[PDB]
Amino acid sequence: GQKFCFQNLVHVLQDIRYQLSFARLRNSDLVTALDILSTGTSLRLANAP
Amino acid sequence: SLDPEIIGGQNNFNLQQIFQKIIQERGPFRD
Amino acid sequence: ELRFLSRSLMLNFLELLGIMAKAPEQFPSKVENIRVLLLNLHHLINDYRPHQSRESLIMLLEKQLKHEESQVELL
Amino acid sequence: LLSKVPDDKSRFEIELEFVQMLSNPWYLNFLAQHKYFEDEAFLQYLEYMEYWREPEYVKFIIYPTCLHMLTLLKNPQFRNDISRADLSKQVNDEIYYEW
Amino acid sequence: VDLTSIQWRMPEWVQSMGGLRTENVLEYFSQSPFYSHKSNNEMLKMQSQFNALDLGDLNSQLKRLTGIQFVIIHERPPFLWVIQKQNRLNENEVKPLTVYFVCNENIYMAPNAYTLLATRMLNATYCFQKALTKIEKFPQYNPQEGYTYPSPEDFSVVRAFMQSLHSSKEA
Amino acid sequence: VLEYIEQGRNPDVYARQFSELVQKDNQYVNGKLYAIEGFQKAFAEEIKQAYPEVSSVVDKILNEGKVE
Repeated sequence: GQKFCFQNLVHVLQDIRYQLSFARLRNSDLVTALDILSTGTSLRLANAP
Repeated sequence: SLDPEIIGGQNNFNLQQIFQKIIQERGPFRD
Repeated sequence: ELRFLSRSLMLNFLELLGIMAKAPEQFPSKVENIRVLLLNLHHLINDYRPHQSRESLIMLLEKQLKHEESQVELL
Repeated sequence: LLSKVPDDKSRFEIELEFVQMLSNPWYLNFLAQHKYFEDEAFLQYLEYMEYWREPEYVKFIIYPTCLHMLTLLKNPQFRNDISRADLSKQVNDEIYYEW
Repeated sequence: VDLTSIQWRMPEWVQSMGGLRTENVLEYFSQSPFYSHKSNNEMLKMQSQFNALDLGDLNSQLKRLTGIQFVIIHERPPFLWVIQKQNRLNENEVKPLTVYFVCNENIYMAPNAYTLLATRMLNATYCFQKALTKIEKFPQYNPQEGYTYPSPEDFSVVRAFMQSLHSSKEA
Repeated sequence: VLEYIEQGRNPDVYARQFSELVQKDNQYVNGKLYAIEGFQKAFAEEIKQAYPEVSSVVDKILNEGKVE
């Protein structure tokens, strides 16, 4: 039971780290958004042969 | 509010395609 | 308020180590402390962003204007 | 000529998801292998997918690629080459690199 | 749900337990749609709750029991195992209802020869019918001109060009 | 045990495995608790030199874990 305690704690810590990535928000990619205003992904075309 | 802003992908950076297009739009070149 | 929450988180973790080495089955309480501290940290950083997105848009619009005036003068 | 059996709300949820599918290159490859590009009805439905480029509608779409993918698919020689596995891998790798 | 065309495995399960074992091959099988929960091996698993067992016990109790059973037909430790859905009504005599395939942490149907060869023939047929149907509409028959699908001076014009070209190439 | 007797195995082997295991798990757990012990002490000293203003707090943290 004591071991189970250790492990269980690790799993809870991982889980809350997961929720952590779920809670942050990142600055918008306006570039891609403006390209999609004009309905293409200008990036993926120019770049690609 | 919402005001229209004008931006035209100025961040992002051929005649063979032109030729092919004109080839389909007026057929032969010679004419 | 941020710095405060962070140093606080530090301390709560120290607590956690303790309650591990003294009485492991008690951890659920403390990891809850931890969890709410992290989630608050983030919610608040999130409150910071919208201005940052706006000013990034500003800098972008400024770039377009610069290209515009420069292109006009070159022409 | 079976009677159509569609739903209003459901088919815009669905057409959104379908556009998304179009973003995936492997789905295009399978699609070509299954010779769905042989059918003219499909191509008219593609133009119906053009409604998803509109701002209020595109505001919903998640993966931008599809849009590009769609303009890519308007060339039929491209359709027969997404039947090809090699080109398929070329496309996937091209996104992966942009990503 | 057609069970034969499909290819299944759960690498998450394998990693959870660890390595690929005899007994873990039968458990892995238990997770697969191939296994049936009404199985006799499942009834045994229900009867013993968190205790050790033995494998000779496993076969000997499989025969003792009457009904649908999943056993190991051939076993190769490194990569592949062989399972079959044999049904014994009585001990010492079994009618194999299905065979099942295990390979590189993967379970497969391993189907009946008739369905394989039949489907192959069906593919070939389909190719034939499609090619012939495309060709049959195309050719033209005129009775004096023959079968058609939709001068030497000009040939000499070409000869003149190709010779001009050969000349320029040699140069 | 019943299983062991069933297969002809010696039940004294079971008793051996369990007493042995008691000792083994004993040491195992105990040392895990020690490992976190040292980890905490290190963390508290490092905090102390890094953040001296809260040294009182951390000492109060170690004192609250123990018995009266």
